[PDB]
Amino acid sequence: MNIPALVENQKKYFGTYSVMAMLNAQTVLDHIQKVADINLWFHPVMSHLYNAKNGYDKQPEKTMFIIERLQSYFPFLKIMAENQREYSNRVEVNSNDIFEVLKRAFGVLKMYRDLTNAYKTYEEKLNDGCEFLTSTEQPLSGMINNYYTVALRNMNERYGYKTEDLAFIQDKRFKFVKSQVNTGFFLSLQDYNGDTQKKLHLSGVGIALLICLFLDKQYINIFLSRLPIFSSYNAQSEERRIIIRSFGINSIKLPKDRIHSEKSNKSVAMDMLNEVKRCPDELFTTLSAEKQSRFRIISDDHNEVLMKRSSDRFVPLLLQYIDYGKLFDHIRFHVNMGKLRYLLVRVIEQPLNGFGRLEEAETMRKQENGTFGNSGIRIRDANPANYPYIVDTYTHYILENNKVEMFINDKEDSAPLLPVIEDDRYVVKTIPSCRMSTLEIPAMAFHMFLFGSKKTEKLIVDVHNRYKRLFQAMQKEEVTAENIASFGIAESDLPQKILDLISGNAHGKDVDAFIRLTVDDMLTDTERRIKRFKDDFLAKDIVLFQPSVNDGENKITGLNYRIMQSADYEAKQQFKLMFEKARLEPHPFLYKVFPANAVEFYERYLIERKFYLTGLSNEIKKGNRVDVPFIRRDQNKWKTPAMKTLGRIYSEDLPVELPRQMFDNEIKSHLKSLPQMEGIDFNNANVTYLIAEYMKRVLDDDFQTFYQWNRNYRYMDMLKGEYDRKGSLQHCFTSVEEREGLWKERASRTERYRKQASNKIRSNRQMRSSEEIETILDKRLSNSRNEYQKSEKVIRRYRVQDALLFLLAKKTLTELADFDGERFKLKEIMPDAEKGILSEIMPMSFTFEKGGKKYTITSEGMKLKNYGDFFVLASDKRIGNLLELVGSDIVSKEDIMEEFNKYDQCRPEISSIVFNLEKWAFDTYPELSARVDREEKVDFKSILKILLNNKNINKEQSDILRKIRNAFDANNYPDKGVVEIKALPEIAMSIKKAFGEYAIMK
RNA sequence: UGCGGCCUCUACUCUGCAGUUGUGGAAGGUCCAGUUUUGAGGGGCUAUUACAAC
RNA sequence: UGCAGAGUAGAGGCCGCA
Ligand SMILES: [Mg+2]
Repeated sequence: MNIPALVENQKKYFGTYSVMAMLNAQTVLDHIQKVADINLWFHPVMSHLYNAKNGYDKQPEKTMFIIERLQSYFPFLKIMAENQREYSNRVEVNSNDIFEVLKRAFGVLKMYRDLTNAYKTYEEKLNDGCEFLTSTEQPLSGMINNYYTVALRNMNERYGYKTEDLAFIQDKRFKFVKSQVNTGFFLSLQDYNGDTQKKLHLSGVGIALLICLFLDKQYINIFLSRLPIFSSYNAQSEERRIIIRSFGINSIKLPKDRIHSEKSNKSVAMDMLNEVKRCPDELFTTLSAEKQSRFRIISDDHNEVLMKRSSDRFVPLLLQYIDYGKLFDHIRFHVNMGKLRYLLVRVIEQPLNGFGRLEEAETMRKQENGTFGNSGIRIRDANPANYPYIVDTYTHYILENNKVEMFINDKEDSAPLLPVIEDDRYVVKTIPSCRMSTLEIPAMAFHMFLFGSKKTEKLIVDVHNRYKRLFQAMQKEEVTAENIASFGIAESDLPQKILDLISGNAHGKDVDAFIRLTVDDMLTDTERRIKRFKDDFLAKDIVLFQPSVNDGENKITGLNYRIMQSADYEAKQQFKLMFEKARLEPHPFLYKVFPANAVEFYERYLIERKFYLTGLSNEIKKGNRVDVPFIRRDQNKWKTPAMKTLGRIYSEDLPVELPRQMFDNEIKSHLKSLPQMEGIDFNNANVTYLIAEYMKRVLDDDFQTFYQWNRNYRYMDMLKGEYDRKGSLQHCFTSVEEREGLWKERASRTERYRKQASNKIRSNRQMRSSEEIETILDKRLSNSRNEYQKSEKVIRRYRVQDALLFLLAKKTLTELADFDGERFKLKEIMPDAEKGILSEIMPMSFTFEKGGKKYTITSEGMKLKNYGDFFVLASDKRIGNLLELVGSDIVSKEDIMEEFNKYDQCRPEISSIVFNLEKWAFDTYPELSARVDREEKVDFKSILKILLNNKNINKEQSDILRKIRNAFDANNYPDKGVVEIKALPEIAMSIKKAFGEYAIMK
């Protein structure tokens, strides 16, 4: 078999990127080894899989972890492993599949790495009909070809390509006989490669595709651009972009190294502006492919970026804005600062929660001595000596369940509140002063913008102090219908139990009703499950029915729960014994069950459950009170609330739940005073409405234009009632005005929809009752309607959130850079903005910490839209070693980007210099030709040795050549002192020049 | 070779759920509707945030 | 990470028709 001509003609590029490919693979395998505490197919992680399929599994938990992460870091492995299963019958992918795919991929990658990085070696593996070809290479070519079929299908989903745009590939890959691979196709992944046996091998394009599975997207683009693989399509063609996208769609995801940026007022401003240019995710799903495409932008460094919001970062951004701005004197937000682990066999975790400004808390979290706060306990990064320790995590705000928790300090400039640790075991936390809904944060921001943060803060603190005064009075039993108004809290902001208590209507929930209802519901479900079966459930239910004693200390604990859920005469005994050991105050029915298999056990469990619940129902029907179940009459839920007891729980035990519409009255009073707001009826004006009116009437602004684009919703499809030829519902894209009108007419339109839809269901014989169909449609319309309504409500919220970020960011930058804003407007903001604030040029400075060092990257002038460049540079593996060479931790952004592009151009030229050196050595010394012919491994290292001994090179020169060559293979810079260098951006160029000169002979 | 129906398998996207006990439904989630394109309001349901103890 | 539903795309088997 001959090496493909593409490979032979582009050897320097295949050489470079094959090396990069194999290093990237090792990196992933190494990472998995570390995290899971245990010739790349002999790697510990790969050995594990090899043995996992064959022998009895000693840790299935580890096997399954390895298989899950391998598929995370190598996304193509999902497709190839699924094809390997089918190839082989079991339903699911097994360690053998994963092992076989990767053994072959690695084997062929290694082969081509060796051929392309060596002037001459005699490769036995290329001999026609050999073991390597028959067992590894030829199977892989077929696998790769089948992989690509699916990759092209994924292109439709990922980038919204249509059949017409992919047909230039999809229609021409295979040729029909009676089916066959069209080896004449320009992008054919298989060829005969002059094999006399006439078996399909990987083609050159095939080898390029294999390599690109193991590259980053940036390097896929650099690599493929140097190959003539695009027939006649030109640099700017859509076809070229399709080809390149197809070669990256499922490529390696590398584990990313830790970065910690220093934040500032300016940085937070810029984080907010770069957030508002992105599409909200709830909006993006509703948009046509055309308009979704408008968020796919090309960066400065010619990289495609999807400008879409991962998540709603409005609230954290606002908290950073307040902290770094030092805008609240007394309020501090709830931060987590890691976890305490102690050994006490299980390990127990406790979160290290506290309150302070994110910066100040972070300064306290990690001492110079590497201990936490004032604790003494080591921050790490079955041995009792290793415990206790604290998991290393950067201070972040706690934001769960749509809440923001706070602590109110009496005095200004208070220190961070970190938890005390006791007995190296207990983390003594603080109940937050109060808790606010994340939905309240827009109005707070608006209040802050209109009045100032200090006035905003005074209002939060005053509201908090009113609730406290109320709860104190409850504890003295001094709250009446007569005096409730004096506490200054509106009825709609008081708990219902207080309102019940003052009205003389205090009651618990009715236990008897609840038990009667629960028993009936559960009996019905039991029969549903019995029927479904004849036609973690069990672990949850077994514990549900386990009686509690001694504050619940008797019930099944975490580890034993996991074992129970996961869990021949002896085998039967063993299974029964488990429930004896778990002491199942007994489970009410389980003992009746006691068999041969899980399936028998589930059936018997359900029958016995049915008999138990029937008994209970029958006793309820006799009017009897029963008590056996998991409902517990002594819980306060079921008792009447008392003023004094509830007063104490509200004051001492819980945070104050702050009300919604805290800031409304003050916002409205302000706006009423402005003459621009003269028209507005403030009796029908919510804060979402008023934000929009403010920016249109006071600021001559409007929301981003992408909130006006047409949107798709299934429910609106159903209401529009338009069908294709075959009779499927059409996907409409409506305007808001259209949907307003459909919604008004939803009753009529739903009637029509159901009539037609029912008729279409009846066509199928499998489904044949009438009421069966009515239920199917009921659920169809409810679910769809609910999805639509929620989506539209949330998008409206994103609009005003963006208004607020824009306003705050603009305020920061106006005062800071001394730039000329005032003219800038949210309506101008767009993902690729060519005008307005995002296009303004400003000096910038980005400071970050990586691998225990602290660096700064500057710009004397930079468009605000490009602020994301800094993270791309900081993330780069080379940044560390490069700045070691520069001899400064402070550097220009432009210089580093130029350096990195020049490095990228030098790397293949290094490969070429090596090649020509090896060639010289082979031409001079004929001993090596013999060593090749008798199949002996010659390396660069070997050639250097011959050059050294026969006095062509000296040790110094040998060491330099070796070290530079190694640095480039690593995709990194060499250590300081190896070679004399120039300044940025010519460091890589100067290293290349040295290598070139040290590779000339004596 | 084209078209229609039925069955099986695979992929992608979107929505819902996950130690024990206690406390808490002014908040959050969800459901209903002659409600909202103004996270506003009404009615039902529900321990989700947190903290203590194991 | 395990489980359920809906929409979309693709492949295989069977039948009828041109
Ligand atoms: Mg309200």
